[PDB]
Amino acid sequence: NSNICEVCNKWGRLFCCDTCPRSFHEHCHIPSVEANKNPWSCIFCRIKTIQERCPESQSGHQESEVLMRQMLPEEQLKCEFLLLKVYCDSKSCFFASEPYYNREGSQGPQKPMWLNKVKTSLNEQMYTRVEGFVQDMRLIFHNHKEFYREDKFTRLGIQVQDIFEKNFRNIFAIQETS
Ligand SMILES: [Zn+2]
Ligand SMILES: [Zn+2]
Ligand SMILES: [Zn+2]
Repeated sequence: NSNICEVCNKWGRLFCCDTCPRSFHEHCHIPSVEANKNPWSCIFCRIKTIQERCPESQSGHQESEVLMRQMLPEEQLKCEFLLLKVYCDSKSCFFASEPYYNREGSQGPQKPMWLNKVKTSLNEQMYTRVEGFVQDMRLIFHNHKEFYREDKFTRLGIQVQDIFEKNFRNIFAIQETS
């Protein structure tokens, strides 16, 4: 197995995947690495199995159909993995914890949002449809763009949103378009 966490790229107390060479800190993995379970398979492995059991699940889909899906176990897992893929980018640090807003010439957002809040919401099964999760994720970046206005720091929101959107299109097999 790898000797660094797949998500944060640091060493430490790592839990190893039994079906692939990835390793994880306990709370870097989503869901948090399960207490017992031998063997243990990570989220990358679990997502690969879904695809392997239903190869047609990779044919193209319309975003509007994906969003209205109820959060059954497989969709819950896919949103967990999408969230994890965002945390895998080091620029996610900017969006992880609860923000505050005190900048001359700007007003904070009406509905603040952050990664750890989305993480908690998934853990607590607060989303009934994929749309709930996607809306909160996109609101993280939209709030950031609006608040930072013409400061060049706005680009961090563009960057991490692009990681989110690419992975959303991959994980949920959205139909490719120009
Ligand atoms: Zn980690
Ligand atoms: Zn694995
Ligand atoms: Zn099938």
